[PDB]
Amino acid sequence: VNSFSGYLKLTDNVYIKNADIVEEAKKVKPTVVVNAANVYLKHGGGVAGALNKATNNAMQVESDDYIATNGPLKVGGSCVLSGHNLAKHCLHVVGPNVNKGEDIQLLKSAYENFNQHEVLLAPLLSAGIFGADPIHSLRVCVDTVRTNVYLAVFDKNLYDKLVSSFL
Ligand SMILES: O=C(O)C[C@H](NC(=O)c1ncnc2[nH]ccc12)c1ccc(Cl)cc1
Repeated sequence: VNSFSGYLKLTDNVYIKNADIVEEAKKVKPTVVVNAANVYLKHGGGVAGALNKATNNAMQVESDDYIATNGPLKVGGSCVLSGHNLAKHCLHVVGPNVNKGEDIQLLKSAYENFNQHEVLLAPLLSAGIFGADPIHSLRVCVDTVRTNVYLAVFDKNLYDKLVSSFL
């Protein structure tokens, strides 16, 4: 039993809800919130910009130190950093950006990072400003993640389409 509330159950292990991931994190304080990161951990916009703003830029400060030490992530890769005021940990996951021409097959590799954590709050990877079809992202999620994932879909219109078309 966990504190996630109001989710629709898509599968044994995948759940979905129309919610702002920022507001959801402040309420649940999950062990792991997933960020829709880029390889540079530059959290300028999208989900990443929203999460970072909610941390008063502390996420960005920590991220800049991480990059200065370790260099950029790989597309499809991830790192665990602090969750600041939003969660215990933030799993920064880099899905491919279609608006950068990156291979959508890398989306499955990106979701595989979720399997290292028993429970996560997460967005649909590669959706939004990353350019991928969110219906495809939800499918890859369900077919790749085996741990318990609570998806927040910010757009109510997108949420209803994801649910109504979910196979
Ligand atoms: O679920 C959605 O609609 C799409 C989602 N976007 C957000 O979560 C979002 N975007 C902008 N401002 C925001 N403020 C609070 C949340 C939020 C998204 C998913 C993957 C990527 Cl790669 C990029 C964006």
